[PDB]
Amino acid sequence: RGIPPKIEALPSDISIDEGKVLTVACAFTGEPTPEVTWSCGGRKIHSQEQGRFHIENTDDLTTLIIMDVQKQDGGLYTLSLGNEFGSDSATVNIHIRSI
Amino acid sequence: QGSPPCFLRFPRPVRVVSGAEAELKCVVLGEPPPVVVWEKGGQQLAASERLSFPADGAEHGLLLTAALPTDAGVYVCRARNAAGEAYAAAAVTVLEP
Repeated sequence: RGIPPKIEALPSDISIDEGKVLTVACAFTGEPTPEVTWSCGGRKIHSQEQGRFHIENTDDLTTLIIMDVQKQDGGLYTLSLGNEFGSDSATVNIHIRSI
Repeated sequence: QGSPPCFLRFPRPVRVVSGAEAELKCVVLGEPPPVVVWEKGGQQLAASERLSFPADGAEHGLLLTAALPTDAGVYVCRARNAAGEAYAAAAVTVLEP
């Protein structure tokens, strides 16, 4: 039963045009089910941050949704997982196109 | 501008013996129906005699006729329509017979 968390695959780089909706989904494993943390700039992303960010988690999938994407939403995002038996982390670099 | 792309079914990893068929599979929704692509290393893949991308309505697939070790790695399913984009990655692991 003591199995550390594992982030399955996550794109390294993704792009979205300003003003559109971005969705990035990522599967994971772990026993017990891990706590999920998304962050950018060393700051946790919260539900309805700026009235636009959302995080929908299930027991094996985490989905980050950014509505009405704005130029300041860019950067290197980290997904981290933790449980009693270990941790995992991976990054996706989110690029906002002004075009 | 309609409804942005999302995953009804998410592409799970595939662990496959060298020489076996492998397929990554998902079901993408959105309005208009999203154009889907599969990329590897940030490059859009091209159909060939060993790699195909069967599409049927919301179902999109990445099908390898006979997996080889060099097929291992992370693949990205990128869905786009007018309202937005959705991204899901999945890993192919190829095992020795």
